[PDB]
Amino acid sequence: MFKIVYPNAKDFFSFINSITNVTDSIILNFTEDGIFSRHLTEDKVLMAIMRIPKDVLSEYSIDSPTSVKLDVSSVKKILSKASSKKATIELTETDSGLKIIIRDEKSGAKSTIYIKAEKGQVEQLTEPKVNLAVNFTTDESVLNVIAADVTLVGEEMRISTEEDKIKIEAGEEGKRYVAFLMKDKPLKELSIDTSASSSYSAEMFKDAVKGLRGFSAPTMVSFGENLPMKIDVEAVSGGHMIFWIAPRL
Amino acid sequence: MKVVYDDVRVLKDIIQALARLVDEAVLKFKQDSVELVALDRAHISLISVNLPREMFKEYDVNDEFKFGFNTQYLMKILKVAKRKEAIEIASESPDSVIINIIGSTNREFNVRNLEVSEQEIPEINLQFDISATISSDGFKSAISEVSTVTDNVVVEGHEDRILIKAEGESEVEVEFSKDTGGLQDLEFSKESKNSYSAEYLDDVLSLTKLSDYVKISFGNQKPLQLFFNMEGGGKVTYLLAPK
Amino acid sequence: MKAKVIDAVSFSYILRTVGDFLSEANFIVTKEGIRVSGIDPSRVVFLDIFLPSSYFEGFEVSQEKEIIGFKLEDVNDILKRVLKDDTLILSSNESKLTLTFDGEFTRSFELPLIQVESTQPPSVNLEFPFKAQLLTITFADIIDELSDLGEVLNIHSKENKLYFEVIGDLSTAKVELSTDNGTLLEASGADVSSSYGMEYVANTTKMRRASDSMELYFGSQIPLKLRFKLPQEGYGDFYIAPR
Repeated sequence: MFKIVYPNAKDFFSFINSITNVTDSIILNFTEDGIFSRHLTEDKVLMAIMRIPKDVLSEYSIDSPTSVKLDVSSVKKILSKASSKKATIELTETDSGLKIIIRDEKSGAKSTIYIKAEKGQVEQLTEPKVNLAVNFTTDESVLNVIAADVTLVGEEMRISTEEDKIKIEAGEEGKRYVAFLMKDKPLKELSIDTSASSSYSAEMFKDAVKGLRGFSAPTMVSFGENLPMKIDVEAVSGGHMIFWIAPRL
Repeated sequence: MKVVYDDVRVLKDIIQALARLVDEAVLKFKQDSVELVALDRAHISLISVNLPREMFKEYDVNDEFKFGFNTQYLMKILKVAKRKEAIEIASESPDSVIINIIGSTNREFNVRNLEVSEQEIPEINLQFDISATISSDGFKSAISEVSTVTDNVVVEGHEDRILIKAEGESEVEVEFSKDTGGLQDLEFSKESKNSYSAEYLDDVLSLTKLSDYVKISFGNQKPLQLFFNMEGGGKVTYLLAPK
Repeated sequence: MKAKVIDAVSFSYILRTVGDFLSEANFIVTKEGIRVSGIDPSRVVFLDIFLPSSYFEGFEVSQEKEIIGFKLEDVNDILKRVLKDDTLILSSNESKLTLTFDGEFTRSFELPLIQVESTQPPSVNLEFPFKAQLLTITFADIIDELSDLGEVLNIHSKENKLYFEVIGDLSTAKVELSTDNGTLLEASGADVSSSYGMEYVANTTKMRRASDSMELYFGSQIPLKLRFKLPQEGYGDFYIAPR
């Protein structure tokens, strides 16, 4: 019977774009609790997870928890050409795979996309079980500034706590970069349980922050001493886009 | 002879479609109209333009004047304007066209007139199995969407709906229906289905900025015709041959 | 030295301009301000930028004269990281120049100093037959519009009217600048004519972002001097050689 209706097509693909950043192949999981998809880089350091609880979907039907593996290259291409604002999105099961259908209000244009898909059994959603002392919440825009001037100076970002401040430095002895973030300059919220410092790939931070485009809502960052970084945003129309970034040395 | 049109952008939009279809063209300035007719490089598609004198702020044309031009070049000069700005075209002799683009600054172009070999295109009068009216934006979105996966755009015609679709390894179908409110007007006389070059349809997409709706007409073993009905009375018609 | 430029963005465009001409330069810091001067590799453009003490707030020197060498690419690379409403505190020591942005949050970039050839400066002191004062906006608009149409900019005057032209075998572009035209703030001098590399005059356009008013000088077979009036009697002078 399987049916998914999400209130906003653009927001839905902000998810899809983020997990299909390096490969166009994707495994979506339909379960009792809703929809979730996951991707890890081949070097294991950047994991991207999308999660959409069912209460957020307008229409949801599944016979049994199932997975779908599909190549989404094409679909991605054509929807970027769907000049659309508020359009809703449907994915209904097809005898052969999927059936994405979008409707534009101003034009009346029902574009239905037929893609082939191999059904399967559910992956298991799991969440690094780890305690992250430092939490700050800010803006995709702020993060994008940081990524871009971090990558200009080096290959690795080093984030640390000081006194009510988050410190971000990158680079080598010649050309260093150093940023200090704090409450209302520009952080929306800040909590530091215990002092902590860690180091991450700039390239990987660049990419996780790239998946935050199309997510305008507050963004939450968390980490700890030689622990991973968690970045997580809730889509306006509902559903969490989350990133996990492995630490170094 | 001298004309003044109050918004060069409008003219930009037509010439852009033209420039993608052809290297050189001629705007015929006539007594009660400015006309342009051009078969594309490869002689598959015909574009026809008619700009009634009622559209122009100033209009002084006594006798037919042929303004032959490098389409791509005329493109450049029309692009100079970014806000709404008037275009002034004049001529004193057969050899020279003087174009003025008026904004906060007045940009004059003294262009040497091109003599472009123009062939007699035989005249149409084709009956269409189907002609339907949908939104230009919609038609742009539609073609843009489909072209992304195919260079053969299938156009399908039915008693209640028109589909713009792809049928290759990807399947995409963009529907405009009566009940959807997408299909504004439907002149039906037979089921139709035919394919059309996507790149020719892409050349032409600038034309959608000319009107809120595009009248689209076609039929089995017949050419696709886009008709753009402009305010003021202007007319741009695009005639594409099939596969 | 330690200096604070509040309009960090506008500042940035001054340097982005300079980078088009020089690949390396020195800030020469004295009690009266920062000066940047150099000649392009082809020896057609000679630039001279002066940023007075007053241009910055909290201008502080450490010694009589301080020479700070830098690659333009690198300084511009970090300067590309400016945010709309943020200020620049730029300060130096023996080893490294550091740039600090201050807006939504504090950000600083460190850049090692490098040794730049300084000791042999070109001197330009010339009297010009024609001088005009003009809005820099109006200037850059037309140059951007023109830069596409040719490799040579032709300029001349008649009866205190100023003409920018682009001559081609197939067309010619023409712009009349004048007092009554409203485009010129002032204009006087002889009827002289000249031509200049279009590429070089174009790079100049950016100063739009750093200056509101501007001075134009030229004459038959002598340099075009472009003076960009900056905040607080600052100037960005560009001397571009004739053809």
